[PDB]
Amino acid sequence: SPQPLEQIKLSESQLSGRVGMIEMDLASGRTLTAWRADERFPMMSTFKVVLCGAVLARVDAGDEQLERKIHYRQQDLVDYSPVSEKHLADGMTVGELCAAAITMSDNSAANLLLATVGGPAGLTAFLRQIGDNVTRLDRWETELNEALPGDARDTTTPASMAATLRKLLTSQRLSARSQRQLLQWMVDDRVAGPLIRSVLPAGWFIADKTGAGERGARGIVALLGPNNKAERIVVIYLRDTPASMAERNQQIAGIGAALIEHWQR
Ligand SMILES: OC[C@H]1O[C@H](O[C@H]2[C@H](O)[C@@H](O)[C@H](OCCCCCCC3CCCCC3)O[C@@H]2CO)[C@H](O)[C@@H](O)[C@@H]1O
Ligand SMILES: *C(=O)C1=CNC(C(=O)O)=CS[C@H]1c1cc2n(n1)CSC2
Repeated sequence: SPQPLEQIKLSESQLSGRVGMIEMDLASGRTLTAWRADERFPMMSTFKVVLCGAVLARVDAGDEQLERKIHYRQQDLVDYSPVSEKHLADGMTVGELCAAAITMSDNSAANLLLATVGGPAGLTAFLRQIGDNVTRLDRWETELNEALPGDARDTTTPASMAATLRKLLTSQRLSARSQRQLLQWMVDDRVAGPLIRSVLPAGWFIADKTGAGERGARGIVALLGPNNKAERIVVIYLRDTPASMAERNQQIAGIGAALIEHWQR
């Protein structure tokens, strides 16, 4: 397998699209590998981790409770939304909504949560407050996935997303319990978690949130490490590629393989 940077370059050339990547030490924040780390990519569903960071902050401040039941209507369902659709009659707790948003990529759940944090503008304000002056959410579901070429709306950079995730998980911005909850939601991802585990060698920790969008947009924000420990934050985004979903997944996996085989740094 090529060196990580060489594999990232190869992936970009094969996808005929832009790849953005950062590998960051979780404990120290040190950048280990970076490719287009300051370039903008659509967040897609990956924004939902930051969203639930804002939710947990409100819980910590006493302005929210994970137990609080939110009741909604059929008109609030924006697409598929399998969990939200199932609990239409009885509602869902704020905690449940975050679980659905993060572990099952439920889009209606994300909108309901956005309505508790002051919408996209409220979430962007939260980001500015924690020192992220780059990441921005502008739209609700489902429009935030549009991924128009050169459109800055609903984008982050690999560097900013990695830094923000580290802040939310480790910095004491959130309480101990809230930090633990956000991590557990990522550990519990049902969309990609199990699949990734099925192809990871024994001993490799994974927690993640993935995203998909228009024009080949694809993304993953993850914690990864040997000896069953979350050693590193890895963020990979793809954009403006005509490639199949299958190849896009294969290329991201290929970058992961390169990281595993060249782990010591
Ligand atoms: O010497 C290291 C390892 O080399 C191989 O492991 C392979 C594995 O068989 C393959 O399935 C995977 O594909 C990579 C799949 C990664 C899954 C996605 C990872 C995500 C996580 C972080 C964000 C982006 C990538 O590569 C590794 C390394 O070559 C051997 O199979 C294994 O016995 C050995 O311990
Ligand atoms: C997040 O990246 C996404 C959320 N979930 C789903 C789904 O529940 O069907 C599919 S992948 C992706 C996404 C892309 C688009 N939407 N959701 C709604 S419109 C385009």
